[PDB]
Amino acid sequence: AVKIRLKRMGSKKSPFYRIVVADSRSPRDGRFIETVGTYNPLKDPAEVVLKEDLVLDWLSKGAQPSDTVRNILSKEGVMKKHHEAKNVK
Amino acid sequence: ERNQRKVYQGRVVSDKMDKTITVVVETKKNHPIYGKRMKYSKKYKAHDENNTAKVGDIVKIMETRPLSATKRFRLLEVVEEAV
Amino acid sequence: NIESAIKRVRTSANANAKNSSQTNAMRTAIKKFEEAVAAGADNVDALYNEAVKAVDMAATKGLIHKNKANRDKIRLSKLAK
RNA sequence: UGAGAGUUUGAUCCUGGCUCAGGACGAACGCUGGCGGCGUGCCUAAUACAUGCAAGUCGAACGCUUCUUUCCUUGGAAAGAGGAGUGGCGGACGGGUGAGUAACACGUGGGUAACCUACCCAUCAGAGGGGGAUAACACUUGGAAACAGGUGCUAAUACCGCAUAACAGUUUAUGCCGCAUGGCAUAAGAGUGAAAGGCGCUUUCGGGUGUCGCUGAUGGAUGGACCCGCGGUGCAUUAGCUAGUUGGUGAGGUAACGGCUCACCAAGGCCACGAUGCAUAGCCGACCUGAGAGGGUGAUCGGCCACACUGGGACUGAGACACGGCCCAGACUCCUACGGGAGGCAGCAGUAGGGAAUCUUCGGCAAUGGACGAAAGUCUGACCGAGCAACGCCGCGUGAGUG
RNA sequence: AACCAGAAAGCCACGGCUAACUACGUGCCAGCAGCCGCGGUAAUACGUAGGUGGCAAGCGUUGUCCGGAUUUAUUGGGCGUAAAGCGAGCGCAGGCGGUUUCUUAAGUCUGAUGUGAAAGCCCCCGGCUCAACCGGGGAGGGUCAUUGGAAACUGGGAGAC
Repeated sequence: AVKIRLKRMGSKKSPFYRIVVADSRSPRDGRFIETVGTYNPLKDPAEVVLKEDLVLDWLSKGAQPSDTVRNILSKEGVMKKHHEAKNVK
Repeated sequence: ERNQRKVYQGRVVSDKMDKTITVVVETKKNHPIYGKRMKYSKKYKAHDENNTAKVGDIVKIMETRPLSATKRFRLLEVVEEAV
Repeated sequence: NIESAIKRVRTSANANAKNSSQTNAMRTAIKKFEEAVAAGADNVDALYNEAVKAVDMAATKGLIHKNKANRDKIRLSKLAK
């Protein structure tokens, strides 16, 4: 039950997150599999820097993004391209 | 064969047990602090079918799977035997 | 302390009752079969075949998980002749 | 990228010890004590623990008890109301602690033609239909209680058979890697399977459909399990150790190979390249130091292993031989009308005790992260923050030009 | 944003090593000290005085680990007299070996490929008004693992002097 989600790396009051794919059994800041992009909480608009050969080729493997991660990665229309293009078959 | 095993050479010490030989591979290391070429030895136990090799033969063997109470390699080929 | 795990005690006890009952039924079926094959008297095949088929009916309803039921039918097929 | 001073003598050169100048601390102890930005805080007794909070949630498989509403004013459709369950999923994650362990426990490098895996994308037939028996509730029995019995009702995705899958596995047939055993594709020989099922739309016929399931069995993803080469400790004032031990044959058993376990046969196996024995110790990323080779340590943060008062044993469950779950034995402690009962601070605060010495019996899911749930919500001493301490680093201060 | 340098500085030593002083009452007693050593009218080692002398909310003391220590010396030590060649021989195991032809390639070096988690110590660049926090790169984590080559030297086999 892999699940791409956040990882809090702040100092004391100023956080900094990295979008990362980890199994749900693992803790909030424990291990993972790989770091797929990042996001400052601060400074809207903060960048979604990606290779994006990972998200497209990773939800297709079968994964479920959480609340914040999906609702910011919908700004590139990622899986809609994909299950649009499952008609390629 | 989509993945290789590890094959080892060596010679035979003693094979008084049925279907079973004893293979010694042998090389030289360094001392970790000092530097000369110390030599040492191991004694494997490899499985044989039908009493192929004898005492003193250079033979070679392959990693197989857990086959018994720790005798775990399979004989390949009697290479060089003397009397 | 106990909070809600006492539900699971009753659940697991009832599961013990029915699981042990059905598996003892399976074991006595296999025992009846193996005593039938070693007999070798009259009706050496027809009650044998009815016993084989009742054993397999009991086996696939049963649980090991799935694997050693097939081992049971392999070691059971070789016990024909 | 490598700095040397003091002290043996009446004075000298050698050799040789002792001591100092440099850093570092989970430190302590005396003196001093302005503010803020980041951290850290039982190293001793894994000693005994009062008190309060650490894990629940569920209508769309399901059914039955308890509120207010216009409820044909006697019961009333209908909305939110529901105690335990045929009843699912969670409680094997998340947090603690280093007592054990000198071995495949760890670190690297590899294997599995000897392996298992609760959601998603699907994958060959699908996606059979039919049937039948029971708790809560009501009455009663013993006791103040923890609680333990009878008589009567009901619900289904529990129960039942029944033909519908051999692609399980075997034989045979047909093409290659080998690593011998064997396995990888196509068709046949003999045996076998189940959840017969929900909320909504249209409802012309009296059933088409959107969100939901179960397989005869496959694939990916994830997690777990087995097995090998090499490496990291002191003692010879510790030199022999081994009898399921070492091999074969057959059977059982396991997620699978295997003395893992049995029955039989032969006496094998390990050792100076340090076995066996005694003692100490969790391992690693790393940290301090040094020119470097090295030496020392494994507390903050991350990964693995092992433990739940002490010692055994299984069950449910995909997953535990289960932190909190069950059963049994042992030590301790508590309540009572004395007949009987109850429990494990190595969760967060806190208590005695030890010690030279280490904090508050606070707020809240606003945020990130779980668990349940069509979805709002619900749980959270995870976590986010406020306390306390000069314990460490600091950004600084108590103006600049002046008389 | 209206007004102030007011509200707002600390601590141990001075005989040599040890940069960092002079003088006064104390009198082998009371005392000091890391080592050397000081005390009987001098303590330039108790108190006083101004000084002097040190980092930037600190400063001394105790305890523990590395350096200096070439004082376990592989890098990097020695044995006539200073510690140190057994009283002397015979020899199992072990260590090390004359010249040369061919040959294997264990040791040897090298090309390519895979990995050496994240965070650290580094370096470059940004923000945090400078400590701390994050970001991308690289030696950094092997005596590693597989695949291809050399036979100069030592192992190994066949011979030769």
